[PDB]
Amino acid sequence: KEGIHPKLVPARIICGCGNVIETYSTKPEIYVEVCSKCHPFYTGQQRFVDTEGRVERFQRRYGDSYRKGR
Amino acid sequence: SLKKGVFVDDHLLEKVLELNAKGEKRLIKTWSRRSTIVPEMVGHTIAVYNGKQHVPVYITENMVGHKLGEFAPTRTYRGHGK
Amino acid sequence: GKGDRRTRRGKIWRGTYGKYRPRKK
Amino acid sequence: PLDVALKRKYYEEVRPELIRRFGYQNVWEVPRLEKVVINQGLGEAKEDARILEKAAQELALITGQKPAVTRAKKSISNFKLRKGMPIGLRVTLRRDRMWIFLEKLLNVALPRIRDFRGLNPNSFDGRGNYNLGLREQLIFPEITYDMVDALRGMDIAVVTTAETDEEARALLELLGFPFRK
Amino acid sequence: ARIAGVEIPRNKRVDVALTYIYGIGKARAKEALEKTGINPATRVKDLTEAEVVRLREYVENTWKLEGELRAEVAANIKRLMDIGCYRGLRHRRGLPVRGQRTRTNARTRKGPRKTVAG
RNA sequence: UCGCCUCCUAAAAGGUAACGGAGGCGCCCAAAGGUCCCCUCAGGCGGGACGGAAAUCCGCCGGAGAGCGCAAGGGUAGAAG
RNA sequence: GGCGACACACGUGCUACAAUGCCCACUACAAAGCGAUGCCACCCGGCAACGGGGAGCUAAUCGCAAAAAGGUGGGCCCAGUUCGGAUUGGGGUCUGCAACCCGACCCCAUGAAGCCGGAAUCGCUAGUAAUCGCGGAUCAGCCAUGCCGCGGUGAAUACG
Ligand SMILES: [Mg+2]
Ligand SMILES: [Mg+2]
Ligand SMILES: [Mg+2]
Ligand SMILES: [Mg+2]
Ligand SMILES: [Mg+2]
Ligand SMILES: [Mg+2]
Ligand SMILES: [Mg+2]
Ligand SMILES: [Mg+2]
Ligand SMILES: [Mg+2]
Repeated sequence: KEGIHPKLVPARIICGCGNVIETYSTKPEIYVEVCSKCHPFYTGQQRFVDTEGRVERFQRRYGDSYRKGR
Repeated sequence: SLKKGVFVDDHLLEKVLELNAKGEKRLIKTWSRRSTIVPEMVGHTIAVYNGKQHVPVYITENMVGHKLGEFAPTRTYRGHGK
Repeated sequence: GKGDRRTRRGKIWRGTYGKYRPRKK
Repeated sequence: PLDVALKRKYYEEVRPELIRRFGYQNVWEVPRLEKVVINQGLGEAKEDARILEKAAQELALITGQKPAVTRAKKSISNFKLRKGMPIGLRVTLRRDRMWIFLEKLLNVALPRIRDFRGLNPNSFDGRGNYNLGLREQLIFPEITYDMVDALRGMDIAVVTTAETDEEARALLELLGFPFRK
Repeated sequence: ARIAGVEIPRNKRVDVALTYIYGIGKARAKEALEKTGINPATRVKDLTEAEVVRLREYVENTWKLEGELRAEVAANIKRLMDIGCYRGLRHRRGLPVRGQRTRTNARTRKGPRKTVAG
C-alpha cells in the first residue's frame, strides 16, 4: 500500500453543460465536454430528429400532388 | 424527378381503382414501370413486365418513389464463369 | 479543380452556373 | 470513511427501494454491490513491457490503485507466447475506491462513449453479476487524450451478493445503469 | 476541443477545423459559426471557452452528424434490404448504384482488378 | 542384438526364460537445491472489448482426470504441486 | 425490354497527384460564329438549378457572353492536407406522354484512388509544342471530357 499508489484528493470537476462532483482520482479538477447525469442523449431523451419514414411523408410528398388522387 | 406532375399510368390506375372498392383479387398485371408505387392497394401484387415475362411484385409499404420495374430486373447476369 | 462542382473553375468547365458561380453581379 | 455520492445514493435511496421491490425480511438479504475488478486482455504486450507499463500507470490513474500483471497459464504456439510473458493487467478494487470508480464510470465515462445506446441487459451472469466491454480508454476523465499511444480497452466485472440476475438487474438499475431498455 | 465525437484539429482555423467531422463539410461550417457568431479565422487552439461551448451546443445539436448519421445512412441502404428494388441489388452485388458503365471502370466499387485470363 | 530404466509375459511373497509383447537412458537444474511462510489444480457451464475451440478477467460446479524437467510404473493437494 | 449488361483485356481521352499551386473577392484584354414555331436585356422569388414577369432583335441595331489563363487584394503552409475529386445517402430543378432499367444540372453531407507512373510507347521545328477559355453542327433534352472551328499567352532545340 504505502509508497506506490497515487493519492485521492477531494471533489471538483467541470461539465460542458453544468456541474459534477466526486472527482477524487489524481487531478484536482478536469474538464468534460459531453456531460452525463445532466440530460443530453439518453438522459430524459432529446429526440434530435426522427429519421423520416416513406409511408408518412413520401405518401404526402408524392401525394402532395393529389392530381393522381382517387 | 417530377414535382408538380408526379404521374401514374391512367390505365394502370383505372384497372387498379375500379378493382379497389371493398376488396379484390391479386390478379392484376401491367406493362409499365412508368407508373408509381401507389398508396392504397398496398396489400397487392402487380405482375410487372421485365421484357420477357410478368414478375409478380408484392407491395408492403416501404416503397414509394420506386415505381414498379425497379422491382423487376430486366437482365440476369448471375455470374461470370464463377 | 476543373471537375469539382463547387468552384468557379469547375462551374466554368462544366459550363453551368450556380451558388459557387453566380450569373454575374 | 470519505463520503461518495453514489455510496450515499445506495443507502438512502437504492437500499430501501429493494426492500419494497423484493420484500427482503433481513438487513443482509439485500443485494450489496461489492468488488469491482478491472481486467485488460493485453495480447498487445505479447512482446513488450514499455507498452505494458504505459497501460499500468494509465490504469492507476483511473482507479487510484496499481494494477498487477497476469501471466499466461500455458503456452499456445497458435498465437505465440509461452509460460511466462506478462500478458494482461488486472486490478481488484472493493470499498470506497470501488464507489469512486463506479461514479465516474456511470456519470462521466459511459456517456462519453461514441453513440452508446445503453448497457446490455442480457450481459448478466445468472448468479447476480455483470460484465461489460470497453473499446477506447480515453473516456475516463483522468485521461488527457494527447498523452496516449494506443487505444487499448478493458473488461469490467461487477460482483454482487444477489442470487438471481434479476435482483442485480434491479440493484444496478437503481444505481444508474443505462440498459438500452 | 471535443466538439462532437472528435477533438483533433488544433491550430488550424475553425472554419477548416470544423470540416473534420462527418456531417460538417464546408457549407455547414461557416454557416455554423456565422449563426453562432464566431470569427472563422481564429486559432482553434482552445480560444475563448465560451465561444467553444456555444459552438459545441449549436453544432452537436441542430442537425445529425458523426456516428449517429452514419448509422442512419447505413440504415437507408438497409431500407433496400427486405424484398427491395433494383437499387438495392446494386448495393448487394457491390456494383455502381447509378446505372453507369461497368464494362470498364467502376473500380471504386468493384475494387482493384482480379484478372481472369482466357 | 550385446549395458542400464519402465510395463507386461510372471501362474495374488521374492525370483523366473524365448530371435516373446511395448517403450525409454548415456542427461538435466545454483535453482528445478535448503528452510520458513503462504497458496490449490484439470476440466465443465454461464458473463465479458479487440479475442477465435484454446490468451487474460468474474462467477458457480468440480477429490483430483492437472501438475510433479524427459520413458513407463508407483506415489502425491492433510503436497511431492 | 435490349443496344447502357461486367470476373476481366486493349485503344483514344478527360481530371488529378499540387505552392511557377488551390480557394474567395475585385478588376481588365479576343476572335470566329448562332438566334424572333428562338437568342431572351432589366426587374421579382430563390443559397442555387430555375421559376414568374417582360423590353429590345426579321438582327455590323437587340440578345447569347461576363471571354479564360492574366492583374490587384486577402486567406491556406506543404500535411492525402482549403491538393484531389471518385463513390454513396438525402433534398431539389428542367426537358419530356414518361427519365427504374438509362438524362443534364442544382444544394447539403460524404469525401475514395492517386504523393507523378514497369517493360514499353506518342506528338510537335515558330504563333509552332505547351497552356487558356469561346463558338458551331447534331440537338425536346443529353450522357460532348468527342468532332469541326475561334482567338488569348507563348517556349526549348536541331552538332549532325
Ligand atoms: Mg449501365
Ligand atoms: Mg512376483
Ligand atoms: Mg504381477
Ligand atoms: Mg506365484
Ligand atoms: Mg526457496
Ligand atoms: Mg454502342
Ligand atoms: Mg493511399
Ligand atoms: Mg506532398
Ligand atoms: Mg516539319
